[PDB]
Amino acid sequence: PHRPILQAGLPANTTAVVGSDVELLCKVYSPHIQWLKHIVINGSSFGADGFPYVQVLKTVEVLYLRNVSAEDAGEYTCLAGNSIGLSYQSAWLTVLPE
Amino acid sequence: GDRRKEMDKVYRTAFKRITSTPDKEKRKEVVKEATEQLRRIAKDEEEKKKAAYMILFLKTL
Repeated sequence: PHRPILQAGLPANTTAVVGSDVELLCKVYSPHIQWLKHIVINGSSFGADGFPYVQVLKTVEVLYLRNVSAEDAGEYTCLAGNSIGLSYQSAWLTVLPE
Repeated sequence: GDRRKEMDKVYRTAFKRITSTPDKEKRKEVVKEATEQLRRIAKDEEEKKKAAYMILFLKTL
């Protein structure tokens, strides 16, 4: 009768170089999972009314990221939810050129 | 605070309604109804980030 319970540590803030691959982790203890990215539009991740630009990416839970680019970095979030509610932990990805 | 409680109330009321409707087209109408109400409640950055996060998860149903 609760919101889903997630492993506290993950996802962890990851730093990667461009052209390399990235793996983000999520661990559910229990309940569907979908990852999200926070979209930055004109230097603002928030819209007109004050809602965030957030996009669903997929549906231990790993997310494969191959050949990361500059637009691939930002905030990633793991959404777990059930009949009662939701729980989410966010991490930030960093892309570095060569 | 008290607004955050009405959000979870709308979510659970919408979760129950979504997952008890066999008509896949009527399920989208229930999301849109919860979409407008949820956007009509939240006022803070975390509350608006919550009301958004919910909306995408009812679509996973």
